[PDB]
Amino acid sequence: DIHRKRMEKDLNELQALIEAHFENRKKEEEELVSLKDRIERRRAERAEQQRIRNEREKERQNR
Amino acid sequence: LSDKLKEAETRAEFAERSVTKLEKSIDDLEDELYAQKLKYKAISEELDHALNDMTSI
Amino acid sequence: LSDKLKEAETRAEFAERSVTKLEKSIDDLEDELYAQKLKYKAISEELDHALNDMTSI
Repeated sequence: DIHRKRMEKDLNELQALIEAHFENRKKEEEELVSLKDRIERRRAERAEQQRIRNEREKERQNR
Repeated sequence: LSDKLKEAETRAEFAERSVTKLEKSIDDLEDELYAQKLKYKAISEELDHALNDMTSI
Repeated sequence: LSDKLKEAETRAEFAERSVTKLEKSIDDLEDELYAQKLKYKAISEELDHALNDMTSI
């Protein structure tokens, strides 16, 4: 009785554990995608900032 | 008025230099933060492969 | 000179606003990175604990 229980629990718990890790892995994948998207948009934001700095330099030269 | 104008010019020169240094520091800190995040997620992927083989046991 | 002084004061105020905004931006980025780095360090320490648990077998 005890041994059969031990195997039943070990199998079903192993399946639950694998599902839990897959859920964590997919969440990490979504965070990775968002991380790359943020890398590209930070690049765009830095481009906008340097353009704004150039505009400010022109304004400073104009006066 | 010339004294006031010169004072204003120095004040803004200081503020502008502060602007440029703060923007550079912000860019650098963002680079560091997201590089560190990438390293964290890479070791996460290593743990993913490690657990997959461990289940393969 | 009055016109020039008014223009100078307006641009100096603009630069002051800019430095203030950049200071808030850097403070926020720094806090976000502190949290992420603490997460990474916790992950590493827990991994070391796991490694000693597997070596304990």
